[PDB]
Amino acid sequence: IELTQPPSVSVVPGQTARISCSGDNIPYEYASWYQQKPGQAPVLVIYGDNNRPSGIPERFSGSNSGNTATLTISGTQAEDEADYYCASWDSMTVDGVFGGGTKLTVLGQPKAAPSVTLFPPSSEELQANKATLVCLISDFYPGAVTVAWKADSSPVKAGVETTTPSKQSNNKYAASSYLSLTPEQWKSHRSYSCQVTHEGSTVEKTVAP
Amino acid sequence: MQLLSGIVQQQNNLLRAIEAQQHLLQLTVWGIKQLQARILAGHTTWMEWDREINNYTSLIHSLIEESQNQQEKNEQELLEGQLLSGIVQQQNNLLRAIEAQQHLLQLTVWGIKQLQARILTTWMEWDREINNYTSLIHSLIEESQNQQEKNEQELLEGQLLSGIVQQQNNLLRAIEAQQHLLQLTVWGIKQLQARIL
Amino acid sequence: QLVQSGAEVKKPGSSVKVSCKASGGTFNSYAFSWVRQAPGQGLEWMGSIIPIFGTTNYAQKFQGRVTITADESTSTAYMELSSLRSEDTAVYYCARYFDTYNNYGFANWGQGTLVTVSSASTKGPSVFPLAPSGGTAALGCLVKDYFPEPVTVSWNSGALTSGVHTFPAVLQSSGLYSLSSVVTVPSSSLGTQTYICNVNHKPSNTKVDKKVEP
Ligand code: NA
Ligand code: NA
Repeated sequence: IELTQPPSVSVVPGQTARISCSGDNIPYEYASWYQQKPGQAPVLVIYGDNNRPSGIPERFSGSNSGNTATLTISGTQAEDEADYYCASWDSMTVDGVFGGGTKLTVLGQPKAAPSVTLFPPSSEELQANKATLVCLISDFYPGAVTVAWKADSSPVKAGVETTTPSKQSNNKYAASSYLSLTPEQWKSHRSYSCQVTHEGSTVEKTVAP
Repeated sequence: MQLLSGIVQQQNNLLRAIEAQQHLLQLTVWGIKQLQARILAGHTTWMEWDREINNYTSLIHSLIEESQNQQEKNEQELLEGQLLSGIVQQQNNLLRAIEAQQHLLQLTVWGIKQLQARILTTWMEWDREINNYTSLIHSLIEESQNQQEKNEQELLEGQLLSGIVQQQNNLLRAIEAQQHLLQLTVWGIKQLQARIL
Repeated sequence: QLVQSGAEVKKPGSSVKVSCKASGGTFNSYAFSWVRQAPGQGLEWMGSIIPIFGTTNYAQKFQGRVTITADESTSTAYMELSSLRSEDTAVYYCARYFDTYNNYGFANWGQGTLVTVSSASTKGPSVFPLAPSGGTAALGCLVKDYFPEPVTVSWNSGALTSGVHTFPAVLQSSGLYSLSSVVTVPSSSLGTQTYICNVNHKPSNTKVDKKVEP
């Protein structure tokens, strides 16, 4: 058994969400569906043929046709934003299996371009014989971004480490990128730029020794 | 009227027992599958076992859901002929569930016996007990089917009241015999797991 | 229902045993699985135990590396995973299924146990100021090369709270973490008001203050 789920699905508040899971073999009654929010354990939402556990809203329902199970959320709320996983069991071997998960976004949040602040190495760090440029990226949405570094408008690839994006309290996103250099490298170029591309548009910051 | 409400209450309790026994049965199935994947007795035969298990498991769930529906209807009728009819039908439901569970239970005895052939002597003494309780439950089922037939016949055309009360006794006896068989299959599985590796 | 043991930090090749204490049902009615989740990743079923028999099965990927056990008198299940590697870094969950006879889904979950596998050794950070240079200015602190997580950052001994943003750490190829915390302040405060970042790393017992100057 291999359970295939779409990587993402999006919906407008009030619109219905449908998340597919294909791959299970009979008996389908072994299958279930889970909701998982960030930093929480998964929550069982449906098991077997559309059975809802106590405390699970009626707007959640399960259906199935052939090797394709479907979680349906009628009149979706913003609180329904989450990862959803299907799971089942192999009948002869009782091996468990999860699908890859589906991120459900409930649309509403406007596009926000990232704020970027770029810091040069401190005197203090240079005295310790190290150098790092710090590129700080916040208040963007959707929550994906690519980062490119330049020194004097030539691409720099070595010594770059960048975080994955993470949710702020804003429900906007943040990331950071670090470029490590020796003091000699740092002081031997005129300028450096951190370039952040978000939804096809690039925001730049530059600093000079 | 307390006699009939008392029967409806006892029917709810027998159904609850059937559900608890279904739960245990399901654990014994899972346990047997875990052991088989390690031990590997004999394979097409195990695939057919697995198919049969799934068929009866499906059947039992449907019978339990139908029994739950009938139970709700009888309890409505109590507040409200139809009561006696529903009580007889609930006896039929419970008897079908017991028959299906007994077949499922015999499928797990088959699995346990295939495994204990490879882990090899108190199996023979375990065997005698399985057989004793199998015969007892078979005769209880046979007697329950005959009584169900008499009650259904009378219902159409009290011997009906007496037949209903005796059928309550028949069902509980059979469920009690099933419980003993389950303790025996649970024992057999623990004994097998204790001996591996 | 399900309470797991605390976070673990391990080196490649070691073993970890995670516990899960179950309360409030009938022990012999339990069925448990262990399920793990790397950060940012999906759920991965590891194996199961049925405590009434002590019977187990494990995903083939983990055969020979993982042992699941349960103890009735302490009402606790265990997962022991040996020959640890960096790819075993994950939150590990115990989960109970068969809540009822036809519920094969995982109805109850433990809070999760983070297990971090790394060759790195405990290390306190170095802290460096991110100096500022009309409206508002951004100034900060760079907290460099620590292990393991976490580091706490406050400003002006907790008196400065608005406009603070401490970023999630980067994990460097070296195996060490770094992060930054920034505060946006009014330009006109740069002369008058003193800014000091208070950095705590408990694992190494590091407490450092850094004045951030224009
Ligand atoms: Na399939
Ligand atoms: Na299993």
